[PDB]
Amino acid sequence: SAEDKAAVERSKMIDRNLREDGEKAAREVKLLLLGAGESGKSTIVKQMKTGIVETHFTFKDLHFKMFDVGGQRSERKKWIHCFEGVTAIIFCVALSDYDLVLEMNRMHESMKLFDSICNNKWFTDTSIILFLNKKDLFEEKIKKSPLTICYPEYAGSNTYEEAAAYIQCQFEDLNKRKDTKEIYTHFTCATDTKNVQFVFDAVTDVIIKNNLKDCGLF
Amino acid sequence: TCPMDEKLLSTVLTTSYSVIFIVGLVGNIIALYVFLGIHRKRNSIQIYLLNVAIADLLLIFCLPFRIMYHINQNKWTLGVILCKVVGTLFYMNMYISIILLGFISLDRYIKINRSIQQRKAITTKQSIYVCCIVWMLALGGFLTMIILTLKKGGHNSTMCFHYRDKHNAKGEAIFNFILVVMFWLIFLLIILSYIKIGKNLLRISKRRSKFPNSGKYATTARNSFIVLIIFTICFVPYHAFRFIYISSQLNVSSCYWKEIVHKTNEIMLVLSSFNSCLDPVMYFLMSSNIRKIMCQLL
Amino acid sequence: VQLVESGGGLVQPGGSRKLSCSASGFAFSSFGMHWVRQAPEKGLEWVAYISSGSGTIYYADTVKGRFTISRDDPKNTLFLQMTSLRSEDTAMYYCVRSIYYYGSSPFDFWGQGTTLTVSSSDIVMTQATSSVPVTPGESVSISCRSSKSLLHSNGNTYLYWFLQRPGQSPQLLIYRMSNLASGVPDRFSGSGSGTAFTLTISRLEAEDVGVYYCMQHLEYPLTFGAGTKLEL
Amino acid sequence: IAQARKLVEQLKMEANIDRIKVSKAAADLMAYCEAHAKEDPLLTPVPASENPF
Amino acid sequence: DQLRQEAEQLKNQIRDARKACADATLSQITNNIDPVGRIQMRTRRTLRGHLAKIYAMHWGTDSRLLVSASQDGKLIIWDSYTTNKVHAIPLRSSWVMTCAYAPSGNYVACGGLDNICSIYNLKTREGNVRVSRELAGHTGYLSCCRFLDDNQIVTSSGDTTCALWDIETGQQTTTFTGHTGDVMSLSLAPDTRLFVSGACDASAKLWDVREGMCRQTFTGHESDINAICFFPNGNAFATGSDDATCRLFDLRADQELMTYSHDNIICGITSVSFSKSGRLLLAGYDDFNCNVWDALKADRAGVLAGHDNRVSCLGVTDDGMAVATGSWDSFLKIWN
Ligand SMILES: CCCCCCCC/C=C\CCCCCCCC(=O)OC[C@@H](COCC)OP(=O)(O)OC[C@H](N)C(=O)O
Repeated sequence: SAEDKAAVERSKMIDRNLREDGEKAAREVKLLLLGAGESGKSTIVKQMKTGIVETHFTFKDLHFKMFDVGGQRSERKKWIHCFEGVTAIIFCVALSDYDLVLEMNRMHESMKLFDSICNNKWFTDTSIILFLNKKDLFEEKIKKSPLTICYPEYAGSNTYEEAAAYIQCQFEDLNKRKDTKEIYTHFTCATDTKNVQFVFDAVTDVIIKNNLKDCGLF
Repeated sequence: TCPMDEKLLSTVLTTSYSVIFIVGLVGNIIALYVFLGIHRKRNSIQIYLLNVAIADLLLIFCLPFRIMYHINQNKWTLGVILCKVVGTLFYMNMYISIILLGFISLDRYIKINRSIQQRKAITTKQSIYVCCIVWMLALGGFLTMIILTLKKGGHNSTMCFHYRDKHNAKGEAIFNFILVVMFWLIFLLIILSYIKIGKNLLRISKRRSKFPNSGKYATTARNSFIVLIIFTICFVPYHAFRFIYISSQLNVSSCYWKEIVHKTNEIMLVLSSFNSCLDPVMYFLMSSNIRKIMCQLL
Repeated sequence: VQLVESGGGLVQPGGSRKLSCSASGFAFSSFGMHWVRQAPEKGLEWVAYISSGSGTIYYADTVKGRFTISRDDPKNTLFLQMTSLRSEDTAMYYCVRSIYYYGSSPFDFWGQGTTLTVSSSDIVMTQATSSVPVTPGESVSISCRSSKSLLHSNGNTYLYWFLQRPGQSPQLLIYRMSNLASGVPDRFSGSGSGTAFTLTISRLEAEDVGVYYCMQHLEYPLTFGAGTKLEL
Repeated sequence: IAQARKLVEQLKMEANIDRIKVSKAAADLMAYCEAHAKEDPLLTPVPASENPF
Repeated sequence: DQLRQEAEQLKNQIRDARKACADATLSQITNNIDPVGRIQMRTRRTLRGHLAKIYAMHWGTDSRLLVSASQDGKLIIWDSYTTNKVHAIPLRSSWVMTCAYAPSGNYVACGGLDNICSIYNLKTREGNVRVSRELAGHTGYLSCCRFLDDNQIVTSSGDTTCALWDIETGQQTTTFTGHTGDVMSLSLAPDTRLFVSGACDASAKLWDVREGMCRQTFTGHESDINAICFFPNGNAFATGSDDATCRLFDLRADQELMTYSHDNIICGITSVSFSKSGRLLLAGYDDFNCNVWDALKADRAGVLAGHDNRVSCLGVTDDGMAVATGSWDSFLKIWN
C-alpha cells in the first residue's frame, strides 16, 4: 500500500498543479475575432500588436487572447461551440463595401453573417464589440456614390455622419436579444490607438456586468 | 408580579407573527427551491443566501409555537422543556441570519469593488466551510445556554416568553451584552460595505466611458442602498434598546418601568423577525434572472 | 540520466558531514529520492526516502533522528545531512530515484555513490546461499524467502530484484515478479508466491556474474536480502 | 471530360461487390451475441467479489 | 451533360439491386429472443480535475487506464480503479476535439482545431511526457485519431479527407479521399485491416488501410454523422447523427439493418459505443444523458442519469467491465 499511497500523493500534486493552472487561465480575457474576410481584420490584428491563430497582448495589466479563426474554410456549425464562454466577440465590418460586390453586395453578406453570429444558439450571454472599418474611404466614396445604391429605403443626405449612424442602427436592429446582451459599436481610427482602448473598456464593462449578475444585486 | 392589561397586544403580536409565518413560509420555500432546483451551480453568495433561507425557515417554523402562548390564554400549557427550546431556538435563527447577512455583504465588497477580473469561483469551497463553522458554533451556544438554564436554573413556572429578570443567572445577562455588541460590529461591516459599493458604482456611472447599458449601474447603485436600508430599519431599533433592556435585568426597578420595557421588546421582535421573511423577497426582486421569471410567469 | 554524489571521505566519529546528490538528465522534481547504503561486503541497507515535493519523508529505524533529508527541486540536487557518525556508518552511499504511478519502475536508476569511512515489525528476507559456481550457457536459479506475505490485496506483490556487478552500482532487474526493467535482457525471469521468490536465468553469459539482492517495498522501512554472489 | 470520371469509376467499382443477404448476415450477429452473452458484465450483473469498481 | 446521367443511372441500378435483395428486417428474425428488461447502472467512480468541456476520451488496452481531452488544454491519464491522475500533459493548442490511446500503452496522440495531431511518448527515460512528433498536412479541423500500432495512426479531418500516417517518418503515407463533407468520426476494425468513417455529407464509407480504395458506402442519415463505431466482430457498425437516429449497418449486407430512434428523443447523438457481447449499444446524446439501447430490439433498456451538461464521449473497456462517460460539465463518470 506504500506504492498506492505514493501514487495518491503524486495525484494530489498533479491536481494542485491543474488547480493553479486554472487559476492562471481564469484571469485572462478571451476574444473571438470574426468578420467577412475582406473587412480589414488584418489592420485590427496589427493594431493590437494554418488553422486557428492566437494573438496575445497585455494592456493596462490585463492579458488578452484573441482567436482569429477566419481561415478555417469549414462549416461554422461544427466548431463554433468550442468558443462558448469567451469574454467577447470582436466583430469587424468594412464600411467601404456598401456598394462593392463579391450577385449581391458584400455589406448585405456581412449583415447576414452578423445576424447569424449574434443570434447563434451558443452565444446568449456573450457580448459583441463591433468595429467599422474604412472610415476615410467610406467618407470619400459617398461623395459620388449615393447610399441609395445599397439601401433603397434610406432617406438622408450623402454625409458621413448620417450614413454612419444609419449603418450602426441597421446593425443594431438585427439583434433581438436586446435585454441580455448588447452590441458595442465603434468606428475605427488609425493614429489614435483607440481601438484597443475601446476593446478594453467594453471587456471591462462585460466583466463588471458578470460580477454584478453573479452577486445577485443586479 | 405586576400583570397589567396585555389582551390587545396579544392580538397584534399573534397576528403580526402569523403574517410573517404565511409570508415567510412561502418566501423561503420558493427561495429554497431556486437555490438547489434551478441553480445547479452555486456561488459563494448563492451558498450564503442558501443558508439564510434554511436558517430563517426554522424561524417561521418557530412562529406557530410562539403564537400558541399569546392567543389561547397568555399561559404556557406545555412543559418548561419546550418553552426553553422554542424560546432559544428562535433567537438562534435571528443571530445566524445576521452573521450570514454580514458574510453576504463582505463578499459583495470583495467581488465588486476590489475584484479585478474574477476569483475563479474557488470561494464556494471555503463558503461551505464558513457556513458549517457558523452553524456548528451557533449550535454550541444554543445547547450551552439551554442546559445551564433547564438544569442549573431553579426558577420555572407555567408561563413562557414573559418578562423574567436575570438576577438568578447573571450569565445570560452578561452573555446578551456580549451578544449585542458583536451585532453592532457586524452592522458596521454591512453599512461600511453597501455604502462603499454604492459609492464605487456611483462613480462608474459618472464616468460613462461607454454608452451601452450604463443605466444598470445606477440601478445596482440604488439596490446596494435598498437592501442596506431594510436591514437598518429592521434590526437597529431592536439592538439599540437592548442595552437598556439588559440593564433593567441587573438592577431593581418599579413594575411600570418593567412593563413598558417588556411592552416594547415584543414589538421590536416583530420588526426583527420581519426581515427574515422579507430577505427571500429581496433576492427575488434584486436579481435580474429571478425578476424576469417572476414577472413573465405573472 | 546521471546521478552524481558528493560529500564522502574520511571523518572522525561524532563529527558532521553532508552528502550531496546532483541530478542532471531527467525531471528531478517529479521523482521521489531514496538514500541507500552498502557496508563493506555486507549488503544493502535503506537509509532514507523523500517524496516528490518533500510531501512525505521516511527514515530507517536504525538512524531515525540522526540524519536530515533535504531536497532542492529548483537546482535538481539532493541532500543528506549527518549529525552523529558511529563506526557502523562506514559505507558506500547510493542516491536512487523512484517514480510511483500505475506501472512505473520505482528503482530504475541507481547513482554511482560515494564512500564514507569513520575511524574506529520489519519484514526479513533471506537467501539460502552465498557462492554458486556455474558455467556460461547453464541456466541458474536463485531464490529467497520472506516472513510476511508481500502479496497485497491489490493483486500485485511488491518484490524487487537488483544486480550488482563487481566494481559497479546496482542495476534494477525485476520490480514485481515478471515485469522486466527497461534495458534488461529477456533471459532474466522471475516468479514466486507469497514469501517464496525465485529468479531464473537462461543461457547465462560471463557478463551476468555479480551479486543478486531481493528487496521488499510493501511498507516502510525497506529491507534488503543478504545478497548472493555468483562465481565464474 | 474528366471532372467526374473518378466518381463514376468509384461507383462502378462499388457495383461488382459480393452481396450477402440480410438473413445470412443478421444471423451472424445473433450467433455472436448468443456465444459471448455470458462474458459481458453489462448484459448480466457481475458479483462484487470480482468487480473492480 | 453526360457524367451526371451516368452517375444517376448507376445509383439507380445499385439502389434497385440492394432493395430487391432485402429479405427481411433484423427485428423480423430477432423478435423471438427474449429481451433484457431493465439494466440498472450506477456511477461507481467519478473523476474530477478538468476545468472545461471534455471533448474526447479513450480507454487503455488494459481496461484500467484512461485518457481525457478537455478544452483547457489538458491531457490527463486516469487510474480508473483508484481515480488517480497518472499523467497531466499540457497541450500546445487548447482547441482539442479528439484523441486516443495507443494499443500498446506507450503513446498518446492528441490534437484538434490547430490542424496538428501531436504524438506523446509516455515511457521516457527523462521521467515526463514529451512530444514525439507533430503530424502536419491536414487543412481542416481534426477528429478521431486512431493508432494501428506503435508507428502508424489514421486520422480524420474537416477537409473532407482521412489519412494514414507513418509516425517514424512523419509523412502522410496514404490518403483517403471521396467525402463530400467534413468527416467527423472513424472507427478502426478489430483486425486493423479496415475502418469506417462518417462525414457531414450524411454518409458512411468503408475504407481499406493498405490500398486506400473506397470499398463501400452507406446512406440513410439526413444530417451530419458525428459518432460511429464497429461491432465487436468487425462485420457491422453503428452510426449516430444529429437527426436523433442511430443506425446499425452490416458490411456484407451493404444496407441498413436497424434504426434506433424514438419519438421522445429530439436532439441528435454525440457518441456511440458498443458492449463487449455485441448486444448493448450505448449512445451519448446531446441533451444531457446517454441511452443504453438493445442492439437487437431497438429498445432503450437503461439510461445513464448524470452529466448536468451535454455528454460528448463514451468508452467501453476491452474486457467489457465498465463504461466511462465524459460530458461538457468537466466530469468523467464510470458506470458499472
Ligand atoms: C463568536 C461568538 C459568537 C456567539 C454567538 C453565536 C450565535 C448565537 C449563539 C449563542 C447565543 C445564546 C444565547 C442567546 C440568547 C439571546 C436572548 C436571550 O437572552 O434569551 C433568553 C431567553 C430565556 O432563556 C432562559 C432564561 O428568553 P425567552 O424566555 O426566550 O424570551 C424572554 C422575553 N420574551 C425576551 O426575549 O425578552
